[PDB]
Amino acid sequence: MNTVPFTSAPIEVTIGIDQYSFNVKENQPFHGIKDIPIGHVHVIHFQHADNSSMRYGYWFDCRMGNFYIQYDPKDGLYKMMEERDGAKFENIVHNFKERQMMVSYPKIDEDDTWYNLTEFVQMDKIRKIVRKDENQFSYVDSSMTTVQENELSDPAHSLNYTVINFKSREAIRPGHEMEDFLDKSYYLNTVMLQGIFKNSSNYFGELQFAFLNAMFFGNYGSSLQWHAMIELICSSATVPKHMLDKLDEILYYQIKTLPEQYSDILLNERVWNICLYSSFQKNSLHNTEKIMENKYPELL
Amino acid sequence: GAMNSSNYAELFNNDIKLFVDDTNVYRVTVHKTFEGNVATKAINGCIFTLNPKTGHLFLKIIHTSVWAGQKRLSQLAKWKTAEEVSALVRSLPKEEQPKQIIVTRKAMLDPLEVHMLDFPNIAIRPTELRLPFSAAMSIDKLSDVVMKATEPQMVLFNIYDDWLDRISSYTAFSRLTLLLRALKTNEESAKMILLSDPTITIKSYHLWPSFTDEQWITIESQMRDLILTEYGRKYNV
Repeated sequence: MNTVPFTSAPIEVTIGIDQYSFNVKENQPFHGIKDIPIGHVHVIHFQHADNSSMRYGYWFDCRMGNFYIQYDPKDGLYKMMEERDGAKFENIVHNFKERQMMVSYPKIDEDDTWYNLTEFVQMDKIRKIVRKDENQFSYVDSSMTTVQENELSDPAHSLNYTVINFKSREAIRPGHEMEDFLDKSYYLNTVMLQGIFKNSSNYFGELQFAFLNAMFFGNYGSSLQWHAMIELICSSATVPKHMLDKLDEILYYQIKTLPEQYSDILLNERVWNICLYSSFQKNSLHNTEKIMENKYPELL
Repeated sequence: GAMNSSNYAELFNNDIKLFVDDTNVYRVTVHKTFEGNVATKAINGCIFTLNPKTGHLFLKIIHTSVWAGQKRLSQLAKWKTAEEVSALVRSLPKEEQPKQIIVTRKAMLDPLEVHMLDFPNIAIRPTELRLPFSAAMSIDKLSDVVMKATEPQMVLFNIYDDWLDRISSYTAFSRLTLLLRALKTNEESAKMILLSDPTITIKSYHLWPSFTDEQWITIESQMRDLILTEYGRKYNV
């Protein structure tokens, strides 16, 4: 079990860790989150009580170092930093626990939610979508735009998701125009799975990271990427059986976890009705279809 | 963006553009089988691709052989149309390729867009106008060359005959669409009107009779009257 200490909490902020979150008051003696489950990526995120605009946060993995949060009064936000002095860090952490000023990562032992949401998400891949190679953790926020969004401005702040575009030369082989546009199997399996992602787990990893960014920050380009990666699978007649079965599980826990009140901006009516009811893979998302129907029959 | 009454004069500027109409690409007769089931029999069709400024018509004849052994033919028709339009663009010298293609039905946007990916600077637009180009097979010479074809074939015409020697594109297009509108609403009358007078003939290299200017005024008014009459009948007004 790992710890992320906090130097202080000077501004009233709502703090999230993964799917959990806590209200902390201005200059409340909050000094970190302990018992964080090792072996998964994690995300710590923030929303100032004064600017319900701009949720922001940091993706990290404690195995990659000792990380802590510190408020910056110049830039006006809680910053993740790394402590390279291992001894100095255990000292701060042990003292704060002794003083019991830390919240416990509140995992129910029955609960595999976070695992199911992050099964294929690896820190190494996140740091290729959020390129900032002097930090071992990755910053994301509400406002950041994706590479594809920029194309249609500052590339240092870009989410370098894989560009998927159904009406591109990449998507469409010459002479198979109609075939490849109605049956994207080529694009999925040759171009994307074998070509760019190399295997299905990396594909699912990006899909999942995109969803969590949409969910935790309302990042609209991530929502677009998530729907695109779903649609690509669902619009392919030939998908490995192991990917279909895993996709239904992936989407299930994503739909289960979404706040009930946000279904309107986070769920694209067309893509879902197409995936669940029109696509080749209509019959392959039984769990995701059952929970979509019993929870958001309006969208359908 | 879409084409409508506002931006209607853009059709007559000097940007090369073509209208594509696919309504007559996949044509069938519907009949009863011996067991009494319904079956279709395909007949030859055409793609109506027209430059509205110059009157040049690229009539791509769609021979029934194209369908043989194919499923979901009405969907395939859209892709074949897009395929043939793209090939037409590729066959034209660079300075003749259009800057825009306006499809008369929105179902053609994705097929054509996909077939034109090699031409990213050609814009594929829909339109809100309700153009009567389906009545193209009411023009006797067009229907004749489609129905007689024995193989895929492209036939070129000027759909304005020689009108542009005396009138503008705007007026030529308006005349064409009025003739076609009338042919669409009541073909028998429309054709009666055009041919009543046997002393006004159709040149071998033309589609429409060689009316004088005054006679075109009478004709156009007769076509107008036809169209309004049919409206009252359709709706009881």
